[PDB]
Amino acid sequence: QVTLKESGPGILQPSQTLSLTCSFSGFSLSTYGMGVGWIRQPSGKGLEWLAHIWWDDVKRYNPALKSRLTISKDTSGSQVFLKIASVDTSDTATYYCARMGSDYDVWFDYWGQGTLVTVSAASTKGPSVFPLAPSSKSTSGGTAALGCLVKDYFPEPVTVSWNSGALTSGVHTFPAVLQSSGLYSLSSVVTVPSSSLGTQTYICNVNHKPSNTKVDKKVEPKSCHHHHHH
Amino acid sequence: DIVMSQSPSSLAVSVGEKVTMSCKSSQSLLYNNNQKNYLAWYQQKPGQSPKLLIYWASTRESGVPDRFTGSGSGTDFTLTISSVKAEDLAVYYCQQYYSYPFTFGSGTKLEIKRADAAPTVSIFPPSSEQLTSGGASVVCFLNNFYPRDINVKWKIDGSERQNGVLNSWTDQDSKDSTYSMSSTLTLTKDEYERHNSYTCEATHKTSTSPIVKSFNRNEC
Ligand code: NA
Repeated sequence: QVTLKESGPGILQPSQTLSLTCSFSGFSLSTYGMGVGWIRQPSGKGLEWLAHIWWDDVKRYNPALKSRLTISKDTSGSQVFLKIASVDTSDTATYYCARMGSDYDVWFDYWGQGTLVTVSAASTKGPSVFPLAPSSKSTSGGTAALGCLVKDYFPEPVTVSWNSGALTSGVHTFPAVLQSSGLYSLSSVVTVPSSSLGTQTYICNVNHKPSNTKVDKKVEPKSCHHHHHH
Repeated sequence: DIVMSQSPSSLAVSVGEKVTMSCKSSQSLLYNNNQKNYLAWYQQKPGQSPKLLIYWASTRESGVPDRFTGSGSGTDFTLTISSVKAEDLAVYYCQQYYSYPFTFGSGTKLEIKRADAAPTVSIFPPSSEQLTSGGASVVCFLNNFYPRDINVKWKIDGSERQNGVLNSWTDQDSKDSTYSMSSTLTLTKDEYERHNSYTCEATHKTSTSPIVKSFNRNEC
């Protein structure tokens, strides 16, 4: 009945201005009783209300940032914008937009998926994608594991799907780990019937938007030959 | 500002248990004139945005299961789950909207307990493509185990290796309450090529004998 979707720059440098946009459907800020707010959440932390705006153009801001924030709505009624001036590392967070669940009260009934913003002077780097090939060594009972290693990228996030979204059961995409190099890495592993390895193609679709890196990597089985072994 | 204090910080329960969690505000959220409490509760599942559960302290949002009940008045509020389901693992947040600035509690993390389950173990040598690029990562994948705390041991030529290992766990499964994890040993290509046997072993509180996978470099 309602959708909201945040978009942002993915990464920006300290001192720059962050510009975020919320695009929504199923309601309009042209209509009585509608308002949208922004709430952020640093990784592993809690929620902080930032700002909100109503159909009548009244705006409210968190005093902890008020000087640096500007919220506005589009004339179409279908988007809201947030600017944060002079960003520093404390502004790295997931940013959510959400509709208020009342015409006058500030709880939030529908939320977007969030957009991650990393404040960093470090360079953008796209990942290498390496196959994790199934073999006897990834097979237990009648199930085989196979995957992709998504290595050495910055900033987060990457997305991984399998067979363009055709394969979803048994998929485990691990959270990224930031390595000492300043680069992230993760693997995505799926478990499938071992009997399927010969007839079913498996492709991991990796997207790293900050570097415009899109890779579709076919993961081919690699059985091992055991020398001098019955 | 109004400070919202949530307790306990975390709890773990089996499917079916009742749970209660508390939210206490530093001032009353009860508006004298209309006798309403200006309090909402949200549920945030792993990897998702928060979802509204309750507003006005006790009014349930459409589509929220009636096993969730909010109660309380003034400063002391409670969210009760009458009988928890496996899908309820989440961080639960309260929020006051009585006065500007609007503030949230620090959350209660709800996790699910289940019977011990041993992992299945899979191992992946470095890909030829990674080797061509100049690196060597050996990946060990532990699937569908419980509890979360599992010990992974790496051996190179029969000797325990701890340096250079990175571990990552998935969030708890919303259906079977298990975990999975990856353990990745990263070496230089030359270092990788200096050794033959690679072993990943998982030890848990299910068994005393480890679940193992091992390969020999070249022996393929
Ligand atoms: Na019960």
